[PDB]
Amino acid sequence: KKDINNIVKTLHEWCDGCEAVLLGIEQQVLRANQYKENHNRTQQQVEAEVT
Amino acid sequence: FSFKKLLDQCENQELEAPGIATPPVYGQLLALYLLHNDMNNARYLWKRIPPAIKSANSELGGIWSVGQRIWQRDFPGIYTTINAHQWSETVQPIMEALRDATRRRAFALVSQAYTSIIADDFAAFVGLPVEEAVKGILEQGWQADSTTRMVLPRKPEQQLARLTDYVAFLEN
Amino acid sequence: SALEQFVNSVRQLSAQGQMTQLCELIKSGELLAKNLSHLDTVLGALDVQEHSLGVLAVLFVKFSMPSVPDFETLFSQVQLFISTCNGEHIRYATDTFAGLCHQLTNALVERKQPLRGIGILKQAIDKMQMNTNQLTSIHADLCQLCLLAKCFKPALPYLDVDMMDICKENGAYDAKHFLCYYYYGGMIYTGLKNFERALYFYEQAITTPAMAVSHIMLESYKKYILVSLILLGKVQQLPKYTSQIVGRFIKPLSNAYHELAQVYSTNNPSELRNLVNKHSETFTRDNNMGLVKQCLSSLYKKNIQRLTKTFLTLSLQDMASRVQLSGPQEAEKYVLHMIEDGEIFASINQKDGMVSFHDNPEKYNNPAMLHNIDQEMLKCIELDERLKAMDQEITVNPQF
Amino acid sequence: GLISARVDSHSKILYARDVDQRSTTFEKSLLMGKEFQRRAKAMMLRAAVLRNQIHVKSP
Amino acid sequence: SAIKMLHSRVKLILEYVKASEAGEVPFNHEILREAYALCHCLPVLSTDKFKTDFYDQCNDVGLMAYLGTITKTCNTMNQFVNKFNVLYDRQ
Amino acid sequence: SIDEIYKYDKKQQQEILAAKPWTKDHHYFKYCKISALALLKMVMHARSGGNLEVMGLMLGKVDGETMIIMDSFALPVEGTETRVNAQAAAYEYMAAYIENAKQVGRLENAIGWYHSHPGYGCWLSGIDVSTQMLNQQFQEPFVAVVIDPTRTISAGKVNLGAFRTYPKGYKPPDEGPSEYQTIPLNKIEDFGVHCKQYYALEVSYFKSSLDRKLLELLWNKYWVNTLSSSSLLTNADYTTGQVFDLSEKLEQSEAQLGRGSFMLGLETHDRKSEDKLAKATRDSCKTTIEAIHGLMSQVIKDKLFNQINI
Ligand SMILES: [Zn+2]
Repeated sequence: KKDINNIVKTLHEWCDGCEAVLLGIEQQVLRANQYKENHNRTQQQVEAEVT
Repeated sequence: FSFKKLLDQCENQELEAPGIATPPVYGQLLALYLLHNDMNNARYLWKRIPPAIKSANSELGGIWSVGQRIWQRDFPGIYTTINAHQWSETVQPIMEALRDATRRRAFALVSQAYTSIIADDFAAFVGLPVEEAVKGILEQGWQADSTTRMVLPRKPEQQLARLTDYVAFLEN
Repeated sequence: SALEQFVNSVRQLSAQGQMTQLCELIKSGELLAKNLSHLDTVLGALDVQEHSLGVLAVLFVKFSMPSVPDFETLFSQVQLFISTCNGEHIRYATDTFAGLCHQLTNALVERKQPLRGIGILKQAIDKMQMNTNQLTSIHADLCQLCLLAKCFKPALPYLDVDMMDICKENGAYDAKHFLCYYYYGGMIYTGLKNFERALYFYEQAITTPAMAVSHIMLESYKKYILVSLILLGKVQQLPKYTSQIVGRFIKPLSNAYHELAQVYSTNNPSELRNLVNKHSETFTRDNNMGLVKQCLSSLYKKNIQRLTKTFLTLSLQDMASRVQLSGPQEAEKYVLHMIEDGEIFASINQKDGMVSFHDNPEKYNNPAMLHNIDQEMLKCIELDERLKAMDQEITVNPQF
Repeated sequence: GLISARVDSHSKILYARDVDQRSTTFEKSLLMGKEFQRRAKAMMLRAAVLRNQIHVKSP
Repeated sequence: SAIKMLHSRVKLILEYVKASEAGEVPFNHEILREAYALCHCLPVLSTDKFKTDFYDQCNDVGLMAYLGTITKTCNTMNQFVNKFNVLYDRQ
Repeated sequence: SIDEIYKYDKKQQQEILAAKPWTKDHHYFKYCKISALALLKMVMHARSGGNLEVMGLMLGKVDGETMIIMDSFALPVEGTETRVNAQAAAYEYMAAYIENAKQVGRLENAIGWYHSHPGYGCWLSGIDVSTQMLNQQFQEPFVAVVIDPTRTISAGKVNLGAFRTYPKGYKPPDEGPSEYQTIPLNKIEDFGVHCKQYYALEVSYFKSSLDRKLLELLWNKYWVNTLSSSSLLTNADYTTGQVFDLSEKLEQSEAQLGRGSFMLGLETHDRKSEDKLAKATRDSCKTTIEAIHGLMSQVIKDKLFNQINI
């Protein structure tokens, strides 16, 4: 019988679990990419220097 | 913490008094060391403290006797050096603290070091007697052993950070 | 009394042009009368800035009453400069400042209190040394002092850091600063019993370029190979880029530890004590007695570690023959050590006093061990990063 | 000899040790890691002693 | 594939259970039994042994990966040393 | 317009095709406007090619100062990286294709050479440097379009270089990239023989707004796949060979860093220069990054599958 409250409450929770852990990896990647940007950035800077 | 806090304070005491500090400063340093079970730096201090001003702290005399014991660690004699003087504010309020530290310490000794333990062992270790020992094995969940005294002390993103650091290293 | 009007000139250099020879001229006679105090009276141009070292060295110009109560008063007074305006420009007159600090060390080790200079002056030291508790001149001084007042913890901030970018700064430094300071470190992590750290210290000091002989080097040899045998399981091998003159000079001098490693191989307590009486001089020489008990500790190390992987559990009286357990009951205190001194995967089978080897610490099967690996990672990553930076810098070299 | 084995000499029996791949690998791994790290600072300080141009003059 | 497929699917499912509450859709037992078993088994695969061996994975992987990174570390070490040899090492 | 560059002005394109600016300066072509067909089957047919080297005709055009790769990809063939002018033999592809491509309004004509060195690149080796040089004296505008499949596997970026090689008589001026790359024993010597005879084109990419929306919507249901890599399972004992190769990859460095020859340099043959340590460097980087692949894959799958929430 009428479970709607619990079930409806519930979908997001599971989603949250994946969302949180997956996000953590995501940001770690993001920051890593940011490092990529600085690394490539500095690489480009040296490129500019060579001319 | 009170152990570490008081010991650092007594350190500053010795540092700023002169290597000539207060004899109760000395006994407090040494008692705090033994609270931390210090045996070598305590011996530095003993080889770094004025022995005249040491004996000025006869409480420190007993404290260095106790440090000798903790250097040897025959237990009833350790507490007898303990139970020679019991001086509040330089000795005894951390005398109790150190007998309790020894309680947990020789407690793990019983548990982990002793597969089986003689109740006389921890009866010496902090003074907790053999019937106290039965109570303790029963309270922490440790098997008693009668007729032998071989009582049984019962032994009781983040990863994406490291991985993106792998990458950032290779992808420097 | 022409030692008065230097305040105006220093104001004409402090907050002005050069301060280096401003601080290292006092010219002035260099051995003066009360005017030294009068230079101490009127030499501080603006404040207790860089030039107040001038006032300090002028007070040194006497060297009469060196560590008299000024040994604390001027001490804090020096700390005044060391605190007020020691400045990152500690090194206008680098070597002069260094030797002056050594003069402080001279007077104090001489007289009264080798206790409290550490933080009182490491203010300006770090105003000189940058990152890794980096050895400028006064570090030999400081470890000297804490060796007098045997409290080595306060320099353990400086000690435990295996310093790099060491602030020799090409002046205000001597090779004996390294020598003294790192034999200090070896001594301390001997007493501290981080013997492998001293092994590192003395192996570096010996493989460091050298031509002479020294009980600096001889005792580096000493505590190093003590680590190799007393600490370590048995004889350390010859390092890679060792100095020539050792084999030239000090290696033939090394009969002490020739017989050391020999008798260590021998496992003879009698010849142990014989070599002990042999080098009882070095036993006594620097409060370093008990080296024989150290070698005996290494003996029991050899015996035990031997029996470790070979057995699971043994009779202590039988192993009283094996390790020299002195009967199972002295072996009882020994097993005490085993579970005690971080010595065995085993517990007190006190029913039979049995001691079962396990060696079951980790498969890194706890993530905290994984983070052990992680800090391994931290070290090696920043290590490679500085390798790249320095590789750059050799590229930064002016080529051709 | 070939002894990949153990003996509780209290037991009076031999007990062939199983050849560890995983944690023996861990052993050697962090062993060489510590060796490399010691030598890391070591070579840093050797680069120092060579750049600092320090040699123990005989006299 | 499963992940983001059912990601959009279950975003739909959140809107969709809001509808089955109500929406159109009336109160819905399809949602009830079906998504009940689904979500209230979740987070499924969150078991122990299982994640124990997951960390065993992680140990071996981080091990060998940092092994290679150590190799690269001592690599750049030798790089610097060779530039040294070029400019500095006179042997 | 976003579609302004997708406009294949066969008029304009074939105009600059017959323009011959390279015969005036062989460094005119600085850009390489590409449509992602290059990436398309270049990528998945170097990867689907296993390790079998390939060759042929690229679709494309020219715009301003720009070579344009409308197409590049692989064969199910071999022999490239060692064939005497390999690429030619696949041009029969758009010996037909482009022709009746014009029947749909693909009035383009043939422009280049599709290819792939599955596992170790897309380029022209020693004998294919005979290929590359001969053909750029044969076929200019000609390019050494260079991207490595397994490098783009363990790298996460498309190192695309349109390498108009410097024809015989024309040396690298100010701008000769000459992308040095770790070559097998077969062609490293001839790369040293010809490593500085080519420059790269400024390889840009052109598309439509529908293209961006399609890739975003791709991700918008591929993220589920993202948390199912599911990367460790793919190379179970692969890495063993990798490891057993990688240390030998490291012994690569050993191979070129082992030697007793004192003297002044490499002073006998190119070694050269202390050596192959850079080879093992790229080796360690790629292999630890594929470990990163496996671990992030399985671990983040745990992060989402095993436990997120109820
Ligand atoms: Zn060819």
